[PDB]
Amino acid sequence: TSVGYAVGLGNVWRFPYLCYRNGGGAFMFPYFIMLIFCGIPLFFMELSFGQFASQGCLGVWRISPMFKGVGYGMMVVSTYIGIYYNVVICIAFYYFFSSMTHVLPWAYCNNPWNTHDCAGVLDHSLQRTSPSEEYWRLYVLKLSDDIGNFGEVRLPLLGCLGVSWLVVFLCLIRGTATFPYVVLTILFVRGVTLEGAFDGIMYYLTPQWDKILEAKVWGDAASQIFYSLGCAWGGLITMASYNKFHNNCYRDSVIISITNCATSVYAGFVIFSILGFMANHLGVDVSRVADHGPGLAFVAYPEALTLLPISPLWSLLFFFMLILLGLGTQFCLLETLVTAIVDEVGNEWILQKKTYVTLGVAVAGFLLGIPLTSQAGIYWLLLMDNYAASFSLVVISCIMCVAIMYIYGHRNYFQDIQMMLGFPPPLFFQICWRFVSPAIIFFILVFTVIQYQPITYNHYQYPGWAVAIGFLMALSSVLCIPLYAMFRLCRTDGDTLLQRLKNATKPSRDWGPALLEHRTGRYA
Repeated sequence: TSVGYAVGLGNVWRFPYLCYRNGGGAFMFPYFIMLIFCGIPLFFMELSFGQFASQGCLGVWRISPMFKGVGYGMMVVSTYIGIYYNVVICIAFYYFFSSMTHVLPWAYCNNPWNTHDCAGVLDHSLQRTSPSEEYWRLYVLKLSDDIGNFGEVRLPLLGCLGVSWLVVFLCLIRGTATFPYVVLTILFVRGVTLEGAFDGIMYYLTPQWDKILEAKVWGDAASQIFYSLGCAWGGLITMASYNKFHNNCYRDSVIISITNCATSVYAGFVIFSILGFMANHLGVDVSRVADHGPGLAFVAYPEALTLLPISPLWSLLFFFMLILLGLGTQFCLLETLVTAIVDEVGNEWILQKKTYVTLGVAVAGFLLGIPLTSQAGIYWLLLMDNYAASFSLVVISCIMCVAIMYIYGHRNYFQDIQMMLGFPPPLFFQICWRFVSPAIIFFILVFTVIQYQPITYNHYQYPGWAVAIGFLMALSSVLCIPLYAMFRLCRTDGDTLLQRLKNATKPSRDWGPALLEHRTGRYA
């Protein structure tokens, strides 16, 4: 049809380092399996569910009011996600402003912010370092040893974060595509004909059959397959309201998922190409050429731009594109939260004064993002990526999927699609929804708990209190489900622990098509 949009920050910065962190090519096959049997079939459901009634992340839960806690917990995940994008976005603002010189600062192994073991590509001891790494570590952030020393605050980064939180606010209060693909193609053309790039593509292929029997690989695969698509992420169910009741959500689900996966894999090729040259010209293997840190795009992409002629223009376009991409994501991600919180109160004094709540949500993010921009920035930003976005979105999505088709009913939802789409859901979709995906999610979740929780599960050797804080934050996103369930069970008429459950999970009196002339049969 046309461009499938997508191509967010979860396709240029997240996947390239997640794949390297999960051992490289051992992550691709589980990713394909989890996208085929827990991806697309977890997207058509959300599209149909939103197209049912024109609502957002909240309000749609009129099927089982006791389960409305899923919606409230869904925002909590978005809050922990829509706060650490700007820190990454702010770093992009520190590179756009830095690329204002005839020669790029991260392109010469002679600058004062280097060491004696620095290596070069243009024109001792052990563990040779590429000139790009000794810019992200010793000059941008000045990272300390660990969380043990908080350090001072990087003034340039703190200043750039203010603009990151300001431009979004100004653009929000006042009231495109095919560009990433051409830049990615230009970056792909270079760095592959260079000698040594062949080794960097093989490591992106030939998956290791020995390592596929683990838990971390599939755990990350489920998170990535749900994070990029938008399942329980916010900003996906809400826009389903702005869709015609007779729109082919099946075609959109088929096209968007494939396009997003193709873009992510293409970014994988682009990123892993430079790693081969790094390994070749440094003298180490591909698996240990870099570090398993949160920033790999800022370590691999800049060197590719250096090799290209007339590099400053390319850098200016690339980082400008990245900034616009991040702002485009954050715009919707924050606007949906503001709309939900405004509609939640349902009052008048907090209705016409929407500017104040917009300032309040924006000011809160600015203040709470201060400690991320400091001498211990990498570790704190990286802590909120393992125990904040992983193993919570998948759990919430699985619980929602079970609740829709095992309490409301499997015949009802299947019958409804006939009244929306001409042809019934395919027999593949019926089997995958009912048994396959919930069983896979349950098996992964139980296997990550029964086994594989030793000290070696700590891939990063975090201290006990820090991992305790991360575990506490992880629970908060998922622990909202039973609390609201009990809260609503209190209000229900207290007969016995059999009738209260039925009296609190039945559909409400306004569950049906959003508009009239569509409620004529069962939903009339």
